[PDB]
Amino acid sequence: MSHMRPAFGAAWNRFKEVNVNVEQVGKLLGGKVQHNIDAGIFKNACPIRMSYVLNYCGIPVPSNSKYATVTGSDKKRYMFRVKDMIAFLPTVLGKADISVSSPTPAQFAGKQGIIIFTGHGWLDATGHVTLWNGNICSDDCHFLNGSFIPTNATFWSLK
Repeated sequence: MSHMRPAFGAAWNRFKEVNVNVEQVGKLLGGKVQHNIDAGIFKNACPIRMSYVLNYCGIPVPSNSKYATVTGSDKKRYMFRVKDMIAFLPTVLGKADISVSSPTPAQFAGKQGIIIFTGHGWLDATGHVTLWNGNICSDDCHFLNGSFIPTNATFWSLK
């Protein structure tokens, strides 16, 4: 069985709607998301953005012990840890079309879809989830960052 995936256009459009800095993202999504953003408890906009994209493209973020979630003023669930979004994606999209070490844009030429860049900073492993249109990311790509060294890119095509 194949898994349904969001249309690339719709995903790109919702993402555009939330492509601002974290505090502006809270100031937009309202509710407990905004509260935790203003408190300094949520500092990463990335999983919240991606939660908004998935929620409004018809993949509702679940109520599950595997994923840390709060609610926005829309009563929909939002993840706020990037590792959780990263784990969540294959469970709904199926296995990635591409996963490569030492990621460069050449490996994704002529492709469009959801892309996860993982790697490490000076102290911890981390990641970034975004959209890729064949030339740019919807916010920032992390190909071979501040001081973030990318070691993998994992990617699903969207139509």
